[PDB]
Amino acid sequence: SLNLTIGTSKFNPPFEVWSGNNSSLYGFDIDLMQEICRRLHATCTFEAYIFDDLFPALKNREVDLVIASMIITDERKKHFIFSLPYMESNSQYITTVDSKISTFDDLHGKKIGVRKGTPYARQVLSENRNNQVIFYELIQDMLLGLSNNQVDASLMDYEAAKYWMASEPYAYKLIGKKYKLIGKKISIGEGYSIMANPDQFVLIKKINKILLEMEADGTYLRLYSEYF
Amino acid sequence: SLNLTIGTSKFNPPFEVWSGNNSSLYGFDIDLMQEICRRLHATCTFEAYIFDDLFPALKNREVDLVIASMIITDERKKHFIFSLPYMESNSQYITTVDSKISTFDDLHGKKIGVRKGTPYARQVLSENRNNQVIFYELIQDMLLGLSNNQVDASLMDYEAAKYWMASEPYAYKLIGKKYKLIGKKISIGEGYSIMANPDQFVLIKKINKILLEMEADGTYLRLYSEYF
Amino acid sequence: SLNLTIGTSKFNPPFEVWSGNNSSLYGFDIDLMQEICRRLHATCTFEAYIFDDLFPALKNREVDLVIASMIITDERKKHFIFSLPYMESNSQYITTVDSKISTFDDLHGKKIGVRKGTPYARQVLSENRNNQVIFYELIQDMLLGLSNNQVDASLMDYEAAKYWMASEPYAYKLIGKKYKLIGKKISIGEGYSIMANPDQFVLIKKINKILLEMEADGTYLRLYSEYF
Amino acid sequence: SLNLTIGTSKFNPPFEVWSGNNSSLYGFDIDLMQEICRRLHATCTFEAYIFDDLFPALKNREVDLVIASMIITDERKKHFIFSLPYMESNSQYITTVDSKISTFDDLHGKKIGVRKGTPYARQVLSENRNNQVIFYELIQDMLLGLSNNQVDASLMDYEAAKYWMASEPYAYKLIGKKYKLIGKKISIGEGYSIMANPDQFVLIKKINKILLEMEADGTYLRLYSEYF
Repeated sequence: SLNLTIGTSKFNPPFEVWSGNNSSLYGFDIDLMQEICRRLHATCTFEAYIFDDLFPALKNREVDLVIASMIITDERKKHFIFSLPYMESNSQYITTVDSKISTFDDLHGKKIGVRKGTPYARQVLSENRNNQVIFYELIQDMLLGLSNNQVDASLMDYEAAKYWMASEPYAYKLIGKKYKLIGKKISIGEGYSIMANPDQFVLIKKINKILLEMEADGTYLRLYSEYF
Repeated sequence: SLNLTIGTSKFNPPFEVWSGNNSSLYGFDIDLMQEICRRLHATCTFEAYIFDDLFPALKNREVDLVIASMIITDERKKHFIFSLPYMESNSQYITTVDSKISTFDDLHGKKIGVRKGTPYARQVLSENRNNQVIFYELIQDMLLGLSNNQVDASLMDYEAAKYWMASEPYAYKLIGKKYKLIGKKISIGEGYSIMANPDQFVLIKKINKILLEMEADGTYLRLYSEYF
Repeated sequence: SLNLTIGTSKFNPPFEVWSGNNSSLYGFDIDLMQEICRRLHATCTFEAYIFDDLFPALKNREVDLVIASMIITDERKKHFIFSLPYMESNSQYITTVDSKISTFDDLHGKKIGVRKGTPYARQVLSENRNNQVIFYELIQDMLLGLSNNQVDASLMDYEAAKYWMASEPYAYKLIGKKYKLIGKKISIGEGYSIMANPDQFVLIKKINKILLEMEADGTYLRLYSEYF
Repeated sequence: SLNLTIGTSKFNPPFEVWSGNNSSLYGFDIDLMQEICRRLHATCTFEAYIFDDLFPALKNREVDLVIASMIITDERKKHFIFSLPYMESNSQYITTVDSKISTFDDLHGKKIGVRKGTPYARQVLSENRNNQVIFYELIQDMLLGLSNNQVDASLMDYEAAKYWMASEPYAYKLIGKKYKLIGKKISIGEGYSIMANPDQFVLIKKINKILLEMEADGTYLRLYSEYF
């Protein structure tokens, strides 16, 4: 009588990564949601979907809530409600180290990879720098496309971009990095938040109070600092 | 060009206190607003108002924003917009230490002092315990009335009630104890927040990112712990 | 499992105030000792004495330690040992605002109130200004003595004098003030410290390490800033 | 004008590191002494010495003061005086990562390397584990001796041991570390302090006031948190 089912994406470190249904997930979103549920006195069970499928999954009540670096945007608020944001949302351009692109200005006329379902395609085109957007359903496909030079660069979450540049290869310190960031991070949307259906305002309100109490007792800061 | 005129109340410790000009304004709301403006790279100038006068003042654009333990409520959302809450909002019943009222259960058929402009008169009525609401424009007048039995008890901000519980004026250890809390704190509204007119959504969105940034680097926790 | 009984004075804000046997005592000395015992993993029990009675109390082993704005002086080192100082020690001359004494230079041939037991009687005499020391067992009386024709001024702890000049009533500007400081603060002794009997060197060394740890992690600065 | 010559060691990161003659000196001790000298209104000139050479140097008045992770002990206090300690003193056993030693019990009957001049040889023998103490004049010679299996382990300052493993080497993403710590840190002495000849008590007392002042205004904490 107090168990929640949370939908999260399958792969977008450091927010969350799914390693099979018979193994626990890990990442910042996982740990945050986990903590919020214990404060709600409710057990927590996660359900991983491909990012873009999260929207219909929530609408069909397959899950009670969704947390997957979900950026609060006006377009999404037309069908869903959000909790207080738990983190500022910024995008970041990333490309391979062997790329001639080195400045935010060199992105002109380039093909940009984007994760299907995010507001990033819109961000790229709104810049009006003659760019073409390639939609990728999985982050793995997008990074593969980048490696295969199918796209010149990719616009993804800032913390996700930083993760990759410091994670691939393992010893980039000795062998050198595979990725490099282009330009500074870009403010987009109104923060990452927990999403729900409009009629779940009672649950969202309880989660907001919990988020405020976590920011007040240091729990939020401790977790946030461990990751970022 | 970035100068902000902020309206706050004249007396409601620990949120803000206007002693005239011997130190101007001091309190949690003051420090928080100043930090926010510092990060916005804007000059901050405060204008102190009797709580009640803050609403028409903002509606008349006499100030750009208002911060004064302002609770997000559906009623106020009808004519104003709010930034992300910076603290959980809770009300608290208080009375004279030597009052026949001993527990929360004794709060029926009584006169309750309330600060005019807050959602507390509505809170008292909603609890429907045949209590009469007496409106006080100033906190000091509500406290004086409580002592002189004009009212049987008062409903105010939790942190404010705690403040009066730890000083009145100095060492209230001369027969009695002055004030005493009745019942546990009560959840009301959706948190304390910075208020503005609906058409100031751009400025509210900047402040929201600042709050998230302050929460991420420890600045928020530091200030919060300093006071509560 | 140390279990300590700490002697402190009855009244000397902002160091300690024993507001009767109601809500115990509070102040910088109280908060400091509390935190030290917590880190020492030792239970902490306070026993309030008239300042001058602390010396014989400690010597007679009535208390284990003494914290009461106790200045490290060569005189006292003859019968007691001290922990590392937790703050610099300074004295300050004070009088009523309506006093004719305007400058430090006016303090000659006057009756100077001094808290019995402190090194201040010695300081007044050392300055060789033909002043007469008038002993006061209690601080309150010393303060009253500045208005009942008992003394022309008093020499007390800087922070204490500063406290009294900055207090009375609740907003000393809309109604006024009553006490004023004469001259700049005077360096005296080698700091305020926790005092013990000579054979308690083991306990004092444990305390010194805790003080260093508090200063290293920010705990000391936070407490110090909160009061001064 | 007022000129002070300060003796410090040649190499013991993070306390101090001397890169050469026309080379600058850096480290926590360096920064702390320079700040103290500014506050004393004294010029600050460092002279680097092999650690053990500092004692005769100070005694022969070659320098006015000595700052070099110098620990306050009963033995040294008999011939020198110390300022208030600026940090807690702790030692730490360290050995090669491949060493069979892994706990305190494993240290029984081993050769322990110690920096000549420190109280570490005395500490080793006081722990009675039947160890042979090998004296090293320089930290680099000691660590080399350890790597050359001339000693089975080494006892040194805690923060230095900590440094040797967060920097050995600098291309160890997975190459692993060259050392490992044996046991937890051990409390030794009464803290790191500035040393002087017994007749220099006036200067030491001025320094003590300056340390207290640095701790009160945040200067100390700022500098400390930068290294530790």
